[PDB]
Amino acid sequence: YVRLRHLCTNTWIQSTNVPIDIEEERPIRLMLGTCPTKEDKEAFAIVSVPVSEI
Repeated sequence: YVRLRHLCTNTWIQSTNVPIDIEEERPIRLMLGTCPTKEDKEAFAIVSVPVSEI
């Protein structure tokens, strides 16, 4: 797990439920918002991609 903080703003990267694909009937992408607080609830971990995939 890891918490991403914008070094240029010192703001947490929170998982915002804002639907970016408003125009689409069934949006698939949810915008990631700026959380001023250090809410560790959002857990953005890193998973190794397959070498063949790369």
